[PDB]
Amino acid sequence: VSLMEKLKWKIKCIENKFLNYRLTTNETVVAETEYGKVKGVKRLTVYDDSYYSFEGIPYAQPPVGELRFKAPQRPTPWDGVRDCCNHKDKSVQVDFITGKVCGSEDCLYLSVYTNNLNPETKRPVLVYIHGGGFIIGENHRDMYGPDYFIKKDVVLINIQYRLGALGFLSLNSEDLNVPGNAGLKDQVMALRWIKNNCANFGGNPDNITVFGESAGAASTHYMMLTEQTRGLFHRGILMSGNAICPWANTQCQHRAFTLAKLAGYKGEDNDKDVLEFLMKAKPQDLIKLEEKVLTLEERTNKVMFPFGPTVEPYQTADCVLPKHPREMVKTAWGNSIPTMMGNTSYEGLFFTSILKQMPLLVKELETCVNFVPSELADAERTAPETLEMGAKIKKAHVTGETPTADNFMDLCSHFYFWFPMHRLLQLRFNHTSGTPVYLYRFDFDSEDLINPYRIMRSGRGVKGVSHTDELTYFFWNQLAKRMPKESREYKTIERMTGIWTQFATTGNPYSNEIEGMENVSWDPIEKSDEVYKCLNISDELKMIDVPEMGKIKQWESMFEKHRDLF
Repeated sequence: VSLMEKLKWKIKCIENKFLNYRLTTNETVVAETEYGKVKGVKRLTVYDDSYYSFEGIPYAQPPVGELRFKAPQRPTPWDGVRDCCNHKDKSVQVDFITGKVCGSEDCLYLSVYTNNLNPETKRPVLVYIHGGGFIIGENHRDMYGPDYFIKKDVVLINIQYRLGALGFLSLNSEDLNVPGNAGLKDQVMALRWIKNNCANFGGNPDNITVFGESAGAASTHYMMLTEQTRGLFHRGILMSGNAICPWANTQCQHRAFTLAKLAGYKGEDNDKDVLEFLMKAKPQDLIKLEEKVLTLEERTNKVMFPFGPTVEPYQTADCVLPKHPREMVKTAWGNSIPTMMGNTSYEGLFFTSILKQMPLLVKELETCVNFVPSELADAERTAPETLEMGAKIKKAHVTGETPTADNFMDLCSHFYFWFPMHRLLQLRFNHTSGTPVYLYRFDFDSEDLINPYRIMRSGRGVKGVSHTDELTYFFWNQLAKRMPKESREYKTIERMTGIWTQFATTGNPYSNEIEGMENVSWDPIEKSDEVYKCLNISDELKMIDVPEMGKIKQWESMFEKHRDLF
């Protein structure tokens, strides 16, 4: 990221600090938790509303020293008042602006926001799981401010969980008790805390909605798949992701050795000696070196991250992914709660930045074999069958004689998001009570109000609605400003926070108390449906046929001779 964006961010960070000081009040409040009393503070928003804020509530033991890479443990209870008037640090990670490592191994906290501590009826509990490809992210308010949501009568919670190798290292040796998915196991324990404590903040433990975007979406879906959380929450929203996206799991049992080797390990490839080295290494060194772990082979086959969710090699007490996610959908308790899923109108437009450093990537569309789903493609990607599936992909996205950048980002929309959504829906239908699932397509484009990911994807002065563009209309961030109440931006904030809160309350996303939903008839998808219907959210809210359907079906034809792999 450029020096000018660096300094610009530095100045906004300085601005956000003083703003946060100003928007703070002296009104402190004490709530009960099952671990002891916590002191929160009331704060202001730029829209002249206020809210109670409890930050840095621990839901797990600090996972340092001998607990590193291990499943989380329940925290130690205290008797007195824990000061929750300040945020704790983020999980250790590389800063996407600066390039330097930040955060701390002590990161397992959550935040609890609400406009009213003593509501007359118990309220909807909304739980946000942040994305960041399982390697970056945080529940800090400079990135995920509750300011828009607190206008509604909800309780909003933002959790943290261990990222990267600290979050997702995996070892085969059953004696070492590092099966993997520690970061997901962090998510489970936070949920059990939210289950048993949200009533103290006026939340209804019998009406909890979990939702997330990107890796946050795959996390939400994983939380709906595992037995570990059965009956813990009642609604799910999957925003641009799910657990069968190609980036959302990986078999990383061999990659620990690679990481130890990068970090100074001298010796052989056996799991014990590797683990001991990794247990003593500096967290910043491990995190800094994750970038270099993936081979060229793996990047070529679109492996995006070294460490992430995985099928655990042996079953433990806290086990979360005991089989491949596609197998877990067939037995998921989550299949039987109300669900909302959706994508933006130009997801892949995110990858513009990556394309600029790697022009050659566009020539991949010449045969498209590198985008054939891994389970169908052969090793070298050279088998005649593979070139044939590749061709079905190329016919779907390449518009002219020669491939363009827009063909490429268009392909990515489908490779990383639409096609996996298609596969989940169909697979889910075969194994479900028949609870509704509702689709949205977020199609609203504005540059007047942005979020930090625009800095990352180099999204300055770029039209179209990229992945993460919708976060701007759900949370406050330190790049935001107050918008006039008549602006298209402000109205979309109202609509978005409105629908989500409507869905969270009733398990049904429609309300005629939302401006623009007058002629809207939003039906759930039926297995009988050849074509998916979705609410398209632009300046106007309109039900349409999913425009990506024709391409979606083309991808499906790759499985013609392999329908059991679908």
